Amino acid sequence: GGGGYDVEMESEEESDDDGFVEVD
Amino acid sequence: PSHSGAAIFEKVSGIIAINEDVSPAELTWRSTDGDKVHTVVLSTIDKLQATPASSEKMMLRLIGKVDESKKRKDNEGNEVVPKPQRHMFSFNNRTVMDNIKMTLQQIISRYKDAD
Repeated sequence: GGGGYDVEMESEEESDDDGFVEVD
Repeated sequence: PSHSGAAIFEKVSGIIAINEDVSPAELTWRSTDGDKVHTVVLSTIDKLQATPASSEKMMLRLIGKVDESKKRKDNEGNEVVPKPQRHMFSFNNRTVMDNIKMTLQQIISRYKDAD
């Protein structure tokens, strides 16, 4: 992740960091 | 099996027990040896997570509601908005974790009805 570059994955990295899905 | 299953919490192997006898339904991670224990309050939990079929793993993660009551700040007392802390329990079987997950989720959806 990280930010400050093109097509960065900031915030996306931590959200996809789980690797899970919620059942709701 | 459903309200209970052996999980790994922060690399230590232990057991998980979701019990609704208790104050707002609680999960209790109790190490297989009986040394350490970590209880989760499903009501303080905003979301529960669990590995999808798309995931190569089998794991749960109970997301606790972030503390909006007093916004945090950085070293200079600026202001930060914390990401909600979460309780992750690693399983070794996707059925088990599906059973544990479905158990909690039912409680969570239960408490979101009363949120």
